[PDB]
This record gives sequence, C-alpha cells and structure tokens, in this order.
Amino acid sequence: EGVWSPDIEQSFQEALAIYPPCGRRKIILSDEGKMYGRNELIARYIKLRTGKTRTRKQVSSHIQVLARRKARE
Amino acid sequence: RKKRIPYSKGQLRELEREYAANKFITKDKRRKISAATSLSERQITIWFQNRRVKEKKVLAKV
DNA sequence: ACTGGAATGCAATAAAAT
DNA sequence: ATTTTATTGCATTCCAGT
Repeated sequence: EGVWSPDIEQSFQEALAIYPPCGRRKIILSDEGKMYGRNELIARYIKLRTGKTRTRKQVSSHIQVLARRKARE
Repeated sequence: RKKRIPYSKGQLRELEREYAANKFITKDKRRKISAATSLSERQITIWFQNRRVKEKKVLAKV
C-alpha cells in the first residue's frame, strides 16, 4: 500500500460517482458565502467516510496521476 | 521496454550550450531548442532534469 | 478572490549504451 | 560499473474559468 490506501481509494471512487457521474455542472457551488469545489468536496467526503483528511492538492495530484495511468493504458 | 535513443553530438552540443547558458528552461526556450534539436519538448524537459541531477550528484563525496 | 487542472519539479528507479 | 535516456508517484507552481 502507498499514500492513497485502498480504503481511501474507494472513498475517492464513491466521492467521484456521487459528486459527478461525468464531471458536469456550471459552478452552482456558491449561493451564500459557502464557496465549494469538486476536489474539496472529495476531500470532505474522504473525511466523512474515512476520518483520514487529505487536502485539495492531493485530490488534484491523484486525479492527474490516474488520468496519466489511464492514458498510458 | 523501451528502447533508449542516444542523442547525437549536434543534439547534445545544442543542449549543453543552452544548459551552460541557463540551468532550467522556459517554454520559449523549449520551443526554440526543440526546433533546432529535432527532439520533443518532453524530451528536452527531461534532459534538463537529468542534466541537473548529474550536477547535483557531483556535490557529494569528499 | 476562490477554485480545479496543466505543467513542472524532484526523488526514486530502470534499463540500454558506454 | 558508470553514464545516458526515460518513467512513475507524489507535491508545488503556474494558467486560467467563474
């Protein structure tokens, strides 16, 4: 196992599927002062499901590393 | 895997001269160099990383 | 002013050429 | 055995969109 433990990974694979099925949406995250984003809402759900924290740049990096892997099939 | 391609005398005479002139690259430089060198921008990006790493390695044993 | 995402950096590492 | 290209797993920095 590494940084993204498989237990966290699956929380990320839920977070993905139950925030977007395929990305989507035009910035309907702020109505009051609550300014959210995809990654941050992922990191949040990781906290709510694992207790383990992990910041928005980790969620940034991870997605990019995955994309790379996918592309180099 | 893979195969590793060894860049020619021209390719490296180009690179070494530009590294000597400056240690890291900027897009402007990758582009210009890439044209003259006949290599990928990607490759250039790496060659600099590695060339640096070679320099770092030589600041080690006493 | 906030953000997600691309580009870039770096350490570890692999393997062909020398 | 050392040197020269190339990749991978993170982080960190740079570029826009809203």
